[PDB]
Amino acid sequence: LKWIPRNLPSCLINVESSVTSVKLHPNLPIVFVATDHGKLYAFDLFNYTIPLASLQSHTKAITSMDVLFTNYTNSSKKNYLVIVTASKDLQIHVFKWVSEECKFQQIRSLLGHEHIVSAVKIWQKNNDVHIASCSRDQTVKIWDFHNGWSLKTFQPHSQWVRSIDVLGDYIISGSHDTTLRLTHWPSGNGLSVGTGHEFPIEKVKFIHFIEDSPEIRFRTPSTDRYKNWGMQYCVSASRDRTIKIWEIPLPTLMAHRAPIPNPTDSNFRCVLTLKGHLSWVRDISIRGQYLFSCADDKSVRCWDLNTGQCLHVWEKLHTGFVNCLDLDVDFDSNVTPRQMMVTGGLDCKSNVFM
Repeated sequence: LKWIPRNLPSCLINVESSVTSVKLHPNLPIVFVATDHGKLYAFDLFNYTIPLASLQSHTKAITSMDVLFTNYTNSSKKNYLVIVTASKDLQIHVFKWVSEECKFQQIRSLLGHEHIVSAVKIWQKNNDVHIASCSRDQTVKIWDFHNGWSLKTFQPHSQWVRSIDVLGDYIISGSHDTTLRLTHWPSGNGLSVGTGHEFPIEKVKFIHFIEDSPEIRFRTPSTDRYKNWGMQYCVSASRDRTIKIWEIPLPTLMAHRAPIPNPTDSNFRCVLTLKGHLSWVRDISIRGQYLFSCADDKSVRCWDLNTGQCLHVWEKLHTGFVNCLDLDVDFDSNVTPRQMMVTGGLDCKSNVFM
């Protein structure tokens, strides 16, 4: 099942003001947009122009949205029923999604960060038992979903934490100190600090059903079959204008417990650096065969990490900066219906690409 990532936009959805995050629903043909309004809107992406629902209750600006992504089929079916959001009012609001495609109620407001919350995520591995968030604080926080309690607070970076992406046991953070960290969620220890970005990191995504990506670069250079299948990976997007690929078992950061422990506390292990287009990279996604990305260069770009080439550019996508994109996850019977990407800009629009 190969795919099409292109055309001229076959839906353009008017939005109030600046789009901050765009996010697909797991099960239903509906997609959700967050903005500086401070509001969440809902659209059917199959049909247009569709004014399905609006959500109000944040004070200042909504900067991230999650609860849609899931780590399993059964978790999917139960998970798409909540929505979590992030804001510049220092709130993490928890919403209730209804079968009629809207949110009829806010369930919780969670308080505990002292500045701008700029990302939020549900822990899909735990069946929506916990929420992660990050902030201008310099802080990452973990919250009980069903009590609203703050349960773990990581203290890591010396500057603004911009993003948090979770993979069950592990936590990927990204920040203004030019650094990506991977922290172990149960202990609070950091396995990795990925150092070598030149400017602020805005973004992270983990790699999925495509650990066939080693074909391009083999790590360690020797005796691969011992530990090559155990490699976990992520991507960072930055104000560098560059996108990096990291495998994480070998850019583990040392704290120096002896001295230098092999290439640990050396240069980063970073697999590929994709050098492309013309402004700050706001987003980054794994398709499988390809990587997708968006940036302040008014553009959404398709990257072939086979040969490092950028195989297509959709630069007229927005007339201002592009803040976020989302791809639709392939699944049996839904193959062709999951043919979309959604994208949101500073030109106050959410756009559907087939």
